[PDB]
Amino acid sequence: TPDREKALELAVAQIEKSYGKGSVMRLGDEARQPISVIPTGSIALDVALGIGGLPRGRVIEIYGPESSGKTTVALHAVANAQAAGGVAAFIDAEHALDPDYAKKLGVDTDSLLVSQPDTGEQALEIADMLIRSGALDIVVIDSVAALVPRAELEGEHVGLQARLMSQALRKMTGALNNSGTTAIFINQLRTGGKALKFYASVRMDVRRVETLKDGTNAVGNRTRVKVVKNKCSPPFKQAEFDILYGKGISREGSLIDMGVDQGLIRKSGAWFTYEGEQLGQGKENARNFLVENADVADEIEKKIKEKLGI
Ligand code: NA
Ligand code: NA
Repeated sequence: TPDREKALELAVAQIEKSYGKGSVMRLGDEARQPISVIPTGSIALDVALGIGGLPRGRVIEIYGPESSGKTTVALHAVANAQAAGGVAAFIDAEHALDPDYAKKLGVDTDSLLVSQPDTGEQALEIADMLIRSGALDIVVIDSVAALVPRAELEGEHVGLQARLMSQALRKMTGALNNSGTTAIFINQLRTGGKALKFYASVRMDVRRVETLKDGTNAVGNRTRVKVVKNKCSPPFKQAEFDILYGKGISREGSLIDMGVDQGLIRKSGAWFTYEGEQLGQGKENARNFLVENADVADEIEKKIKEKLGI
């Protein structure tokens, strides 16, 4: 009945109006495209997110096991934020960051603000002070599990780390929306992530699928991300891409994947082709061709982005 379709639209609008856009969506809907987003380093993930990258002014959670690639994803977001003229901060309670690797994948490490805080509440308060400044495009918190309460650190009952996260996130969400700063919480499956799950606008589950071989020597991992929560665009999408040892997320490899997925790149044998021109025989050659030829990589990227959302 058309009388039903009127009441459904109405119901959706009341919901949308009462609790915000993205409060309900059809999974087949097209995404409303924001003015600016933070790209992820893989076009595949950017498409999975619907809006071409991470949202501004929101809480993001990126989680996965040890050696999943979750930190690499956050660092690519940092690099892109910086490359577009943004300021980045990294709140580090893990003490694991490798800046040489970060630099190689595109982070301006010299300009990166880093804090290594004494306690969980100090970490979040420093994040909060930085956010309220209005000067940051992105702040990354590594990691949730390491945000240990002052009382526990001073040797004084348990369950209060979750409460620490809840209160802080309540305060922080306001500051982020007002500032336009994106906050990424890295979380490791082994946490005060009960509250983060509801405050987050985007949640990404990151895993290693398989190791990429160079003859008999390892040169990276195929990486899978599922967007398990997404308030900006239909959730539950997933992407794969490559993380190459020493280099990070292969942008060019991902352009190829989505190129062929979208029919923009055709396949005649092991040869990948683009507009009757040949890219390479086998993935690595095609990948390599795109790094040597930045111009065709941008062209392919441009064409994937226009063919859908953005
Ligand atoms: Na890309
Ligand atoms: Na690292």
